[PDB]
Amino acid sequence: LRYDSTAERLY
Amino acid sequence: ASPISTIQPKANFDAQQFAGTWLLVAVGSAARFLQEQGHRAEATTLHVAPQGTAMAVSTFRKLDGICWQVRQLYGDTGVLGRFLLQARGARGAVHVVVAETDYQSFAVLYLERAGQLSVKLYARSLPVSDSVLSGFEQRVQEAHLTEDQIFYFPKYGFCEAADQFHVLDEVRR
Repeated sequence: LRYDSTAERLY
Repeated sequence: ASPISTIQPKANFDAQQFAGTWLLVAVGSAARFLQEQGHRAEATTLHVAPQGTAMAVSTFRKLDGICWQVRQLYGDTGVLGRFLLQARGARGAVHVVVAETDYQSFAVLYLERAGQLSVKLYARSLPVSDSVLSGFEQRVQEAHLTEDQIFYFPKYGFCEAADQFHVLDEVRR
């Protein structure tokens, strides 16, 4: 699991 | 170019006053993901705690109906108010700047990766003042983003905590 804060995306 | 380098950080930024809980209100971004899945946003909460000149930041939000906690470290870049979310493998670094904020009701943060600027509005509690909302949209316009690139997040469904099985640690390299 990863978190891209720029797009508030948890994938 | 680096749009975030032209953004003035909160003068004499005080991490002590910025610490605590912040509720995510909106994001202005040209990110493809938001344009296609923005209407699927989850109530998001941020918890900040000073760690020397850096800031430990936890983000709380649900995923598939379950509360998660993401742990990150906003590193000190040597400039007050500017922080760095270090790159990890093919995952590019994210530059952060705390711009406008009164520490007590709202905060406007800018995030940048690969030269693409994103703007976020946080609030200590709801409702947010009309003044702050209009101010945020003004900053989004100045960031060369349109009204269709502004996404308002849920006002309910926030996560207060997460169990040990739902903690994503993005601090340890």
